[PDB]
Amino acid sequence: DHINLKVAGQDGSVVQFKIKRHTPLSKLMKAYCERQGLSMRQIRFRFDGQPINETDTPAQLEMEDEDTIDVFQQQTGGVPE
Amino acid sequence: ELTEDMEKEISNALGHGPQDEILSSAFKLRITRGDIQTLKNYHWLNDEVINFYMNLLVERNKKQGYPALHVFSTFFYPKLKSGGYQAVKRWTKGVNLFEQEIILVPIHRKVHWSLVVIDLRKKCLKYLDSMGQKGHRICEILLQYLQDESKTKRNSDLNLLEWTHHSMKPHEIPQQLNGSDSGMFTCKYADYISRDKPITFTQHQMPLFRKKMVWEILHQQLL
Repeated sequence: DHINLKVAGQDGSVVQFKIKRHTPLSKLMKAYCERQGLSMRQIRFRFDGQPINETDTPAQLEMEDEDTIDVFQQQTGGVPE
Repeated sequence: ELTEDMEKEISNALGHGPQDEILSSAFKLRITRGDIQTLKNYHWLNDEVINFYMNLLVERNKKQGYPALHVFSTFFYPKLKSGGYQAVKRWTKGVNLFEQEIILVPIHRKVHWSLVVIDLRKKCLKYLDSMGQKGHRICEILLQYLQDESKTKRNSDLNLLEWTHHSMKPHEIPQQLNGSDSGMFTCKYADYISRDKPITFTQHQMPLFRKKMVWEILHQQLL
């Protein structure tokens, strides 16, 4: 069947996607990167604070319709200004 | 204490090779050679290394009988400070915070790492920073978060009069003497506090700690 996920970045963008509940999220993630001009290495996909694997499936993660996937940038730190 | 083979293994992980090579997998995280290299001397640790180590502390505590620990993601705080309880409400699916004893909140400041400790057993917050920065307001936000978690997940408001939050005195907790070990201090603070141990380390140990952390991550075993 078909479900609709929303990918929300830290910049307030939201990208709609349609995938079958049994499709591994890899293609969605890769597509997101391409459209947003991002690099996989530098970002982080999270569903309710938990990391998502390309092999994960909307079903295995128990995602409902109109659920949101959060995208984060990497964080680095050594000293404050 | 660090075998010649442990060193040979650490040296191999920090050495030359592709960025993307995966060297350790657990907790749905994949630590690549590029992540592991942020553990080189003078390098700034990234979120992957910290979240991973934090997850190891939780496991270590369960195994060695230390207090029930719960660690939030390095992404929790920023998400909270920007979208409030609603943005991070579901980040606690099927886990009751209050059944825990020590809660750790890693805090990422634009280019600096920090730590907040919530001790449910004493109902008190504590902000820890290796460069003496202030965090009274960070704890307030976190405390308000607990309140909302309590009323929203177990219909009952906290009695804020019982909670107290004191910021650590730069003369009590060790401070960093250089420009790159804040991430390391954050992890070692969390480590000692997870074991109810007095923070007695100094900037002098950081180099060995860095070496040991790469071994600990590859082997998913603390030393």
